[PDB]
This record gives sequence, C-alpha cells and structure tokens, in this order.
Amino acid sequence: QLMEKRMDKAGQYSSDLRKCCEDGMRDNPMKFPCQRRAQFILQGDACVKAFLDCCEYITQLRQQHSRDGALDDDIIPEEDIISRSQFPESWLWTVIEDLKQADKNGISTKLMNVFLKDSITTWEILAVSLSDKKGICVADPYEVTVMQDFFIDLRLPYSVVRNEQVEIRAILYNYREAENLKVRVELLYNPAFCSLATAKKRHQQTITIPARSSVAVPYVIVPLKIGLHEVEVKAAVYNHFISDGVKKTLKVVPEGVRVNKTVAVRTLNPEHLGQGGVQREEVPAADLSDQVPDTESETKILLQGTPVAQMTEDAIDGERLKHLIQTPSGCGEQNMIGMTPTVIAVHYLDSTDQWEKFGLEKRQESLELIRKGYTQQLAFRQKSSAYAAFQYRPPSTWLTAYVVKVFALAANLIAIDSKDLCETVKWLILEKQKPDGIFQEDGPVIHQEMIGGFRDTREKDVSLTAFVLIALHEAKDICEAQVNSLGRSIAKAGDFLENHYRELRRPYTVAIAAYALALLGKLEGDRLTKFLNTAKEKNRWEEPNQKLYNVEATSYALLALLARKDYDTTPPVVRWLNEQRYYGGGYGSTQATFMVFQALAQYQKDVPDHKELNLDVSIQLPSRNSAVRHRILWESASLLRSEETKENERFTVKAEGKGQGTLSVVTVYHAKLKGKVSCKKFDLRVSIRPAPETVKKPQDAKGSMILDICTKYLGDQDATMSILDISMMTGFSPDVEDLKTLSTGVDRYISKYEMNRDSNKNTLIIYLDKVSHTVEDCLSFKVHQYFNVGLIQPGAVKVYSYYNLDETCIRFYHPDKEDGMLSKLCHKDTCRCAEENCFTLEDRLDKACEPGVDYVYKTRLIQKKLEDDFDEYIMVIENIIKSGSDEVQVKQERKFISHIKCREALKLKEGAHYLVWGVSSDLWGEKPKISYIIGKDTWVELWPEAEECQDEENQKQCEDLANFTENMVVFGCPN
Amino acid sequence: PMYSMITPNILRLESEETVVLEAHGGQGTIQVSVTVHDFPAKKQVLSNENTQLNSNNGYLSTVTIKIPASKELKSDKGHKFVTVVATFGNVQVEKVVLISLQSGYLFIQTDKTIYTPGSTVLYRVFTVDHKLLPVGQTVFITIETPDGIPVKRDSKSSQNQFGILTLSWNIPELVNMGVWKIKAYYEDSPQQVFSAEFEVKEYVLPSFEVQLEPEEKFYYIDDPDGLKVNIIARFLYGEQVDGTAFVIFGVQDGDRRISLTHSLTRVPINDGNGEAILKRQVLLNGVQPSRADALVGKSIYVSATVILQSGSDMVEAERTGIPIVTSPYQIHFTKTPKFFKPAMPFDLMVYVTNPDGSPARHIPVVTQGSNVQSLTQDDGVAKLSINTQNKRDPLTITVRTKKDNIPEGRQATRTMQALPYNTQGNSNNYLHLSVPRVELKPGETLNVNFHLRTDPGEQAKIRYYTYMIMNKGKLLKVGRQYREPGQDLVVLPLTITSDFIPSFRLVAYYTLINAKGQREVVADSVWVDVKDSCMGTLVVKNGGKEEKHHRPGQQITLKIEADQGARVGLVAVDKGVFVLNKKNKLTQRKIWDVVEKADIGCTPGSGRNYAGVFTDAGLTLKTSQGLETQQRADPQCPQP
Ligand SMILES: *[C@@H]1O[C@H](CO)[C@@H](O[C@@H]2O[C@H](CO)[C@@H](O[C@@H]3O[C@H](CO)[C@@H](O)[C@H](O)[C@@H]3O)[C@H](O)[C@H]2NC(C)=O)[C@H](O)[C@H]1NC(C)=O
Repeated sequence: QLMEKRMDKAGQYSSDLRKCCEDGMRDNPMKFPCQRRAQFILQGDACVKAFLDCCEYITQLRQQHSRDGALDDDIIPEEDIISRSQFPESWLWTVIEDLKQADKNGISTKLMNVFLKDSITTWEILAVSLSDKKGICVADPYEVTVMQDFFIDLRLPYSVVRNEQVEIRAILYNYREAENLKVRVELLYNPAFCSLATAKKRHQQTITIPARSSVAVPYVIVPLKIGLHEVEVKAAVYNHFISDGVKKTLKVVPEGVRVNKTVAVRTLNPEHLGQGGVQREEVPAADLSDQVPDTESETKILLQGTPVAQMTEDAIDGERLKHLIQTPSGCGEQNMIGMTPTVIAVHYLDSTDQWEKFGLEKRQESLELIRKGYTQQLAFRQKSSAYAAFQYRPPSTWLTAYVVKVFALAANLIAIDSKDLCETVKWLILEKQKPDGIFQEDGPVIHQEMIGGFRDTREKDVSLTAFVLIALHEAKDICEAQVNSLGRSIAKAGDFLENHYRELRRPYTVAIAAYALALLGKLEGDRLTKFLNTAKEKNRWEEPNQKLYNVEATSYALLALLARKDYDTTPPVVRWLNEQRYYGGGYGSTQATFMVFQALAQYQKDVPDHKELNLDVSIQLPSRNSAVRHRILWESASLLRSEETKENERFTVKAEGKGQGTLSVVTVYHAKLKGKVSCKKFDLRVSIRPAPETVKKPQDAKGSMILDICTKYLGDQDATMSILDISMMTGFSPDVEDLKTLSTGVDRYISKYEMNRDSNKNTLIIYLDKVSHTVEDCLSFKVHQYFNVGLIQPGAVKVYSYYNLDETCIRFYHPDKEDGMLSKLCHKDTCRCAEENCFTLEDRLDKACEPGVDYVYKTRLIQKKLEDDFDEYIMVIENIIKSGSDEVQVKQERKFISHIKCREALKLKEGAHYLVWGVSSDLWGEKPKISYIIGKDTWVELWPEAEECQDEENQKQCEDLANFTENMVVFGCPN
Repeated sequence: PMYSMITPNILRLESEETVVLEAHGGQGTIQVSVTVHDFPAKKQVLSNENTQLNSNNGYLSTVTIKIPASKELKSDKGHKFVTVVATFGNVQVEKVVLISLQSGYLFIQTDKTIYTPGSTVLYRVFTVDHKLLPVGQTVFITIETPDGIPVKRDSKSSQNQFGILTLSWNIPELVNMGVWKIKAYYEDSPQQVFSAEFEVKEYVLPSFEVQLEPEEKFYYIDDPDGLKVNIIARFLYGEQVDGTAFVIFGVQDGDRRISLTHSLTRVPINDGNGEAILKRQVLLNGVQPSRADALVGKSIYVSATVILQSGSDMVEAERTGIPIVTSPYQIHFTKTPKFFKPAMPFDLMVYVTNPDGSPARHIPVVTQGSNVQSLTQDDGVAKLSINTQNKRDPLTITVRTKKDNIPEGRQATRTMQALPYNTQGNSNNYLHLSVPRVELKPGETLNVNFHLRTDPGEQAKIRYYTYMIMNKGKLLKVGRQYREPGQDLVVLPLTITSDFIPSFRLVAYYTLINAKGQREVVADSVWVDVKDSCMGTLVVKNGGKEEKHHRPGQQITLKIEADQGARVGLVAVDKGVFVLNKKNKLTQRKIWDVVEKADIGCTPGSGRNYAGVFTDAGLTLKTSQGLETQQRADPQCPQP
C-alpha cells in the first residue's frame, strides 16, 4: 500500500526528472530533512524541485499512515539488473605439438595427466586443432564435474591484532539430500596461536551434519606472534574415504597504527655545501613519544646519487610505482600514477642514455605500465570525450586538461589515440574557453588552488587558464592539423595571463602562470621581474600554511626558469625541491609528486653535469664499531645505496667528492593513539553504538552497529577533495547497501567508496568532493560484526585534504564498556595460555638473582590509567631492594605498562603494595623518563598491609617477604 | 560435335581450380590444351595444361589450373579478369572469368565471454588460408574498448607457431565496462578485419541466485488468466530460500521500458518457490493504447527482488523478452528453393522457429489445399513434397502449423509463391534431381533420382547425364551418369565423404538436338545439407575410468585424439560461462557458418534457362555452338 503510492507519484515525472523524484523518496541513513538532502544536488533547479516535491510527499504520507496505523518499501526495480559474473578462472591454456604417432587412419593419440582445481563445479575442456593436411577442427565439449559432497569453509577475518582474542568458524557443508554425515573436526596446533589445541593434545569435536544442511564449528584462537600465520582445520567423514582440509593464512597485524616518520632530508653536495671539501651532516634521533609498547622501530637511511634517482628507479618497477604516492588512487586525477611518473622517467633516461645500467627489457617493461595506465585512465573518459573524477559526476575542466597533458607526453612513447586526444582538446576549446581566454570550470572543483578567492576578482581563473595552457602546449604538435583552433587558443590564453600578471599576489599563481608564459617565451620584462621577486630566499616560491602546494609552485617555477634557459638561477631551486620530502621520504600526494619529478628530471635532462659524479659518503652509527662507507660514481651500477638500523639513535653523515646528491632518513614504527590527538585545519567527531533490533542484519553477522562520522573544515573556503580513511575493527565490515545509497543518487553524499586491500586493518576509503567550512558534514552507515571477538581494539577515522596532507585529523572509535566486547572469550586453560606474557623463600631469592634480573622494588600502586590498548600503572617505589639500570629513588613515580590481556591476569588494587622485579630488556624510553614493561620475565606479588599481616592467613607471607628484603640488601645475590 | 568448357565463375589466385572439358559426340582422340591469359590483352600465358578426350574417358576430362598472383593482378583498382582458352583440336573455346585471390580467414576464440576487472583474457587467433589449411603470415591484433579506443596492438607471426597464435591480456582493475572487441587482420590485407567480442561487467557475488521461470515461454494476449511466473530462489551451494519476493512486471516496447506500476505484488517464497501473476487488466490499462492488437510484437519483462527471511541479503533478477503474441511459431521459407518444375514434385523446406529465433522441434505443418502434412525435426525444418501440375503458372503455397492444444486463430500461417522453369522454345524437355531428406553424415550413401520428362520423339536421343558436384565454391567431382532408352528414372548413388561438409551442390544436365534442329541444353541443380562434422578429427575423452563425480585436486588422465601432425590448443572453462553468452563463443557450426557465406551460388536450385542453372549455382559455360552464360561482376546477391 506504501510502494503503491510511491510509484504513482514517481509516474508523474518523465525522463531524467523522474530519477530526481525517485531519489527523493529513498531512505537516508542520517535522516536529513528533505531540504538538507537538496543541498547535495548538483544537477540544477529543475532536478531539485522534482526532488522536493516527491520527498515531502511521502514524508507526510508515511507520518499519516503511521499515525493511523494503530486504529519494507523494497522497490528498487533498477530496470538494468547486474547478473552473475564471477566464475572460476580458466586453466589448461596450452598447445600440444607432439602428435605424430599414426595409426591405420593416421589418428594421433596423446595421453596427459592433469590436476583438477579446488572449485566444486563442472569444468569443461575445449579443444581446437589445426593440421597441415586437414585444417581447423573444433571439438565437441568434454565436461568434468567436480563434487566431493562434503566440503569445509574456514571463515577468517581480514586481520587480527596481537593479543586480541577471536572466535573462528569452520562451516562444514553436507548435501547428500537424505543421508546425514557424522564428521570429526580438528583444529591443528600452531605455536604462534593459543587455543584449545595444544602440542600434546589435539582439539577434536565430533559433530553430525544433517542432509542438505550446514553446521558451523567455532574455534577460539589467540594469536601470540606478529606475521603471516596459517590456520589449518581438517575433518574426515566417518566410515568413508571422504576427507578435506582447509588451510588459510591469518594475518595478525601489529597493535596500533603504523606511522612513517621522516627524520631528515639533506642535499649532498660537498663542492658547495662542504667546508674544506668535507660536508658533515648530523641526523638526530626520531621523536618516538607515541610508540606502541613492545614493538620495534626501524630507521632506513637512503643515499641517492642524483635527486631524481629514487623516483626513476621506482617508476620503472611496477610494484614500487604504487608506493611513490602515499594517498589512494581510484579517481580521475589520482589514477595518473600509472602513467605520469613512468612517462617522465622514460623521457629522462631517453635524454641521458642510461638504460645500459638496467636490464634490456626494462624499457619495454616500463612501456607496458604506461599502456596499463592508459587503459585505466580511459575508464574516466566520459561520453563527450571529457573526463570526470568519478563515474557519475559532471566533467572537470581541470582534470580534462591534465589528461591532455599526460596523454600528449605519452604519445611519444606509447600509442595514444590521437583522434580521441584532439577530440578531448576540441571539447576544451569549444565548450570551456571563454572568448577572453579564460578556461571555465563547470564540474566540481578538485584542486584547492583553482578558485579566485573572495573580493579579489584579481587572480580569478589565472591558475586554471595557466594549467590548461601548459596542457594544450604539450598537445600542440600532436593535435596540430586535427584542431585548427589550438594555435589561436594557446595565444589567447597567453595574452590573458600576460595582461593580468601585474595583479597577481600569491606565490603559486605567479609561478604557474610564469611557466605558461615561459613555454610561449613571454616571461620577459615585468613578467620576469615579478616572477623572480615573488620567490622567498632565491630558492622557493612558498606561502605559509601550504606544503605540497608550495612544492608544486616551486616545481612550476623551476620548469619556468629551465624553459627560459636560466641555468645559472636554478641550482638553489633544485636543492630546495630536493629536500621537501616530508611524507615517508617522499612527496605524499599525486600532483606534488608528479610536478617535482618533472622539474627535477628536467634539470638533469638539459644540464648533464652528472657525468663527473664521484661521491664518497661515510655514515658513522654509534651502535656499529665500523663506519659504513659508500662510493656513488656515475657508472657505478645503482645510483642509490641504503642502510638500515633497529636503533633510534643520532648519527653523523660525512660526504666528500663531487656531485649533487640526496640523504633521506625515515623511521618506521608502530604508533599508539596519543600522537594522533593533533588536528590541523579539520574537525572530526566519530561515535559508534549498537543498532536497533528491528534493523535487518546479515545471516552470518552476529551483531550490527551504527557508525556516525561528522567532519568540518576549518578554513575560509570549502575543502575540495578530502578522503575519509576508516579502518574497521576486528570482525567488522561495513554495510554495502548503505554505502551504495550514499554514493548513487542525485543527492550524492559520497563520490566513491572502496575497500583498501594490502593494508594494516580492514580499511574503508570514502571519497568526498568537498568538506563544508560552514556546516558540519555528517554521514552514517551500518557496520556488521561477523564473529565474537574477546578484546576488540578500536578503529580509526582519518580525514585529510588530498592535496595537502598537513590538513588532517584522526579520531578513534570503540564501543561501550558495557558491550561485553572487552570480556575474554576464553574459558580457563585458553585464558591461562594467553596470560603467560603477563607474568617459597629460596624460590624468591633464585628468581630475583637469575641472569638478566635488573631491578627489585617494593612498589605501591597509586593510579590506573585504563586505555584502549594498554594499561598504565603509576606506582611509587617505596623500597629499593636491588638497584637497576634506571636511577630511581625512594617515593619516586614510575610508569608500569601491561597489555589489556593482563587486566584480568594481574588484578591489581589501587593503594596496595606490591613486590616487583623484572629484566633490563623490559626497560623502555630514554632518561629522564623510563617506562617499565610488565612482561613474561616480570614478577608481581601482592604485599599485604601491616594490619593485614596481623591475620594468621597472611602472617607467614609477611615474614617471608621481610626475610626476602633483608637477605637481598645485606647479602645480595650469591656469587 | 559440340565441345563444352565449364569453370567456376570466380577463379582464385594461387589456387587449384578445376576446368571441365567435354566433347559431345566426339570421335577418335581429341587433344585439348587449356591456356589462361591476362585480360584484355592476352600478352602473358598465366597457366598452360594439356589433356585428351577419347572413348576411355568418355570424351570428358578435367584440367587443374593454378593462376599465379602476379603484380598486375594484385592491383587494387577495379575487378580483374582472366581469359581461359580451351583448344579442342582445331576448335577453340574461350571464356572470360572474374578472379579474386581471397585467402583470408581469421578466427578468434576467447576463453570465456564475460569477465570481471582484474581477470585475464586468454584469446587465440587461428590463421588459415582459402582452403582452411594453416598459413604462416603476420597478423596485427588489436583490442578495443566499447567506445572503440585501441589499448593493445600486437603483431605476431604464425610461421613458427604454425597457425595457432596463442596470446593473453590482463584486464586492469579500473577499466571501461561494456562490450570489448578484439580485431585481427593480415599484414598484406588490412581491409579484411575479423573480429570477436566479449563483455566486461563488474563483480557480483550472490549468496543466493534468483530464477524467474514463466509458465509459458510467451504470453497469449487473449489468455484470461494471465501470465504466471514461477520464482525459483536457491542458494549457490544448493539450499532452498525462505523469504519474501517483491515482483514488478512491465512491457518492453521495442527500445522502450514501460513499468507496470499496478502489477507490483508481494509474494512469499516458501521452500524456494513462489508465484506472481500478471492479470490481463493490468497489462491493457498500463500500456497507453489499451488494444490487444497493439500489444502484439512486444515483450514482457519482469523484475523481482527476493529477500531472505532474516532480512539478510537481497538478490534481484530480471527475465526479459517474454513475447506477447498469439502464435508461438514463425514459419520461414528461407531454406526452400524459389523455382519449381512442372508436373514434378516441389521439395518445400519449411523452417519453423520459436519467437526468440530458436528452432521449433516436432511441430506438424499442413499445406492448405493439398493437405500435405509433415513434422519438423530437431533443426526446426520440415520437408513437404507438393505434387505440381503440368502448368507454367506461379505456384502459391500457404503453410499452416497444426499442433494440438493450440487454437486455430493461434496457429502460424505464411504464404509464398514459387515460379516455373522456362524451357527452350516452350518445349517439354525437363530435368529434375530428386534427393531424399536425410541429415547426411560422412559415411552415408545418397541415392539421387534423375527424372526425365521429354516429348516422345526426343526421349531416345538422351544417352547420358553429365553431373558436377561443388563444395566450398570449387568443383569437387565431375562424372557422367549413363541412361538406357526407356529409362525415365536413373539413380546415381553418392557416398558422402568428409569433403562434402557443410553443404554441397549437385548440378546435372543433358544436351540433345530437338525437332527444330537446334542444340538444346536442359539442366537442374539441388543444394544438400551435410551434418556439421569436421574435415579432420578431434576428440577429447577420459583416459582412465569413467568417473561421474571427481574430487578437488584429483588427478585425471585426458585422452586427446587428433590427426597426424595436428597441433591442438586446449582450455578448461567453467560451465557457467559457456551457457551465458553463446553468440561470441566459437562452435563447430560457426566454422561451417563462415564458409557457407563464401560461395558462388545464390539460389538453392533451378534457374531461368540453361544459362540460369549454371549462373545460379556458381558455374559458367561456353560451347562451340554458341551456348554460353552471362558475366559475373559482383560476388554477392541482392536483398531489399
Ligand atoms: C613506510 O615506509 C616504508 C619504507 O619506504 C614502507 O616500507 C615497505 O613496506 C613493505 C611492506 O611492509 C615492504 O614489502 C616487503 O618487502 C620485503 C623485502 O624487503 C618482503 O620480504 C616482504 O614480503 C614485503 O613484500 C617494502 O619492502 C618496504 N619498503 C622499503 C623501502 O623498506 C612502508 O610501506 C611505509 N608505510 C606506510 C604506512 O606508508
């Protein structure tokens, strides 16, 4: 009765206006009112008016049928429907040529033993022959049906956390229609796990699966180690030879978020930066104040012979190409990582004749990468040969220009469709160029620097007209005879930037318009002196509160100076751009990385003063007795040499010789939650709560929750292109139908969503067109828990601007303390097996004098700090029984840290006294503040108070503790 | 005596073509020389062969010529010709023939017809010549987007792989979705582009599949109860579905989707079964003209969103193309000849189809007026032999289906018109080749009936019939079938070998001197199907015991039987893709569909005159008395 009037109202509208009305009648998960959902509509006023009419229709009609319903709405017909498309991959892709053995008829026979795959399906083997005397012949199909009747499915998470506790299901299927199956199922022992299966006793269960049915068998597993660990479950059918085993790898990600940290980037040039020909650089130790307990750090020192040596060697390698950029791809500009660094690395090694170092195939392997990125970038090509950043968005003039620029460069290396390229060019001249030379942006704005801000109508469209003009100048020769308007449009854009150059004030806009004029030879006169005087300290074109945008501006400026053949002015600009590697030793975003690679390779292209390279670099680590030495010459194989250390120490790099080079120091560690409290330019609020019981949940989903994420930008304009990086908790995965509703509609709230594989935890990436600087932008969707987890570790939502990674803010989310989500899922022995990591008079003297025991204290617990990952126990040392490596005093506070497993193992009381001794490897941090680790070689014993020692049950223990204290100070340990 | 020369009307360059030479009434030994010259100058003898005509070969011999592909013949401006000259002692016979080098066939097989992003397209290109024998040439292979942009252009030589170009391509994760095209052409012939297409859709993982099975495979527009559609929902692992289906119907108006909003019903699904009925009053009112006749020629689509009972997953499916007609059959006269012979039976070949185009099997068809009744076979074709009268009037034939439980207003009915053969000088000298309809396999023997009808003074002058067998546009077998005086029926037995697949034409004739002293030629032809088999042999069987169900990871032994020296390309595909998009998958019928388009005949038999029989079947004639055929310019045949 409710789907009835919903389609009669939608029948009132026709063509594309009906899609606006039907989207007005859909449910919205945040429950925005109909006027708020209208604010996200990008189609124009006719679509909004049809949206509001149909939205407020069934809003008041549902509230009328609910207020008289005392006395599902599953209408998504689609009319398209996506059918089954995932089938097992084809195999047996061979050609047999050994068929010469003839019979009476000349028929040749081949026997061939092949192994079937694990797919329970009907395989079908197809054959086409070709004979030099008989021609072509296609055989009839031969069907091979694979069916075992009993099969096991092992349900693992994407990832668990070390010392987090999960329930793992093996679902066992039995389809004999009327015959039941009694099966014994066994979980195999793994010493990296902790479960009911031990080394001396297997965990067997005996079940009976009914006919045409399935039975799930749960297994509770605690991972104890970090890394790729296998889960193997075997089961065999009783009184039969039917047996199956399923082995799957359970990735146990380390606890905390993994954070890279650039410690130092330095230019290596002892001719110019050396005193007496000897350059000395001191690299400090990294700030590891927010490190996760019981994880290792790893400092990577990188020496590069040229400042373009990392980016060239990583753009040829296919797996190394994806790790230049620190942001996700999968949208229109961002997908150009498959093309733009590989194009200018091949163009660099073209102009310098350097493929003799690499393999002979290494050019042809890198040519295949640009062909793949051409096929990937063609997915964003719309119907009018224009390019939009997402699949159902209006086309971006900024993007469509940037596709013309990279396709014109790749046309010299790869076969790019010239007709499609110049049809994309012809769309830019005709549809988007104003008659005064201005290129207009009618799609949603992608890059921040494409808006002329406020009551400065000066600098309006100057950065965009320059960006299109650089792109059309790259396709000048390619689309020459194809478009007869390209020569006039390039000149009209060049006249607009030249006439409006005196009005420019921002360093990006001065620099990007200079390179557009330098390609036309029009950076002379007052355009030249304004461009040079804009630069701070004769080496950078920067503006405060800008990072990556400043790197783009200085790269556009370096390309402007190199186009002017100003080779004497460019070496300080080259050295500055060489050391702006703030994000893991690289440049973080895409447009920053593609611009500084182009500008630095252009310097080494036409100033080939690198043939006299003879750089002798020496690194002196304090942890090593001998200083590492490396010599980077011009011919000497790889132009990059690296060193790794596990110690976070300061060290000194000493460089001698000739040439200009790069030092890079990046520390990799796992960071807790304290260092993520800082938020810059963004504002973020995350909250999670259990869903209502009337909510439809999946069949394998045990519970459901509602995740609310609200964000707001703290700038003077809206933040164009931001990303929500949302990690799921262990066992959780988001509702696809909520995210499909938020991404497909005329009231579109999410540009695109994707699940990021090869990551630490299960991460949902949400792409946003904007983040409002006036109103808080909220979105809600459901997440579903798929198995019981004993000690859930919190998730993480990180918002950031895509083009400025400094403008970020991270928040963490965990459910309630009342959820039963912190309660240990183990029983008793499995609990104790998980408490080994947590932690009689001669016994105390021996255990306090074992080789490795550093300190013995009597402490008193003042305060617990129960956090999400670890527990802090602030204790006052009331007596020092054995002095250790940490210089403590009596009644001095010290932090004792144990895992959230050990909250039930220790059962500490606040105010109570304790006898604590541990090892020196469990000391952590640097003085003046050392943190203590309650580890597996740490002793925790309750010391009763002086009123509790008067009881007869405690009097023997207090005499044993007083005899232990006097023996260990007066006599110590035996020699 | 009369000398005759019969060649195919298009001769292929670098090819073995057969010239028929025959001396009607020859005596002694007649030396015949066949010379091929360039057109129109005859400056160069392109081919030169010799034979003799005597009593031992019955004054009938064949000559194989091979015209070389010279640089003058390879010129791309204008259709070229050659001049074939046969010299029967002192009498020369000369005919100008159209030529074409051809030798272009490229077949493309994908491993499957639907793909996800990230999948690997395994594709093979088979490079054969005009005789379908493997050639080693350079092929340019292009993969294009659904918008047509080339993303991969390969060049591979099939000289060392001996004609099986085996390649692969990885689909990227972000890509155009739609119908992709592979294109291939030889290096020396870029204008002969051969293509296969495949589809790229996105990842779909249903927990349960939904099948929409209508009660009939069509909707009767005058059915009072309506169209019942069974909803079969089951899991992919085999179990049944309990829940709730939301079903909506609609009308597909050519290229127009009309959602019937008043047909939206809630149907429970219990043990994987449910039913949604589209009532007739919803169908008439929902379409804007409420006419039963204005719904004929349209189709019903139906969409259904099935939810599990725990609210857990919804999977929606659609069944499109359910036609709203009154007749479930369509009669087609496409496989029948267009010309009949007077006072001799006319072998009418009625092709009956379902409304989706599939052949309608075991359907009884009755001709109106003559009451001949036959059944269709599995190919949808029925044979009805209609006994014609001794008249040269056009024969109007109406065929009607007569299947029980179908009303007479709902029976398929179509009308055609057959035309008579024109004899020389309005004479009664006829020939009819009568062939039984067997699905002819290689190894069966076909008895061909040679029926004579002449005036009683002209009967004794006919001593033999001269027959010619053509297959794949080449003369396959020529012989004579002798005849005693008084034999009005002569039978030639014909063994079908593997060289007759897929189809062959038998053309036969006799000559005589009539009552006016003039040389008369009377001819006839017939087109015969051969069962789609293979010129070679290729079987894949089990090598071990015939196990019905196998286990995962089980080793099996494959027995592969092929010709000597044959190279066999293999692929193991899941069965669920093979059934999905069958129009792009390489089948054995699709080999025989391609060579069936390359033929030099247009009609399935007979003709306007003696020159009408040779020209319609793909031959040409030149005699010493002046009997000849017209010139061929176009290899194709016209259609409106
Ligand atoms: C932070 O920066 C580091 C350094 O650039 C990135 O480290 C890279 O991490 C991946 C996976 O952790 C490494 O792949 C592994 O390589 C080893 C061989 O070295 C192989 O045995 C493994 O199976 C795996 O494939 C990669 O080598 C490593 N790169 C370097 C230069 O050390 C890391 O990804 C960055 N983290 C983030 C969050 O950005």
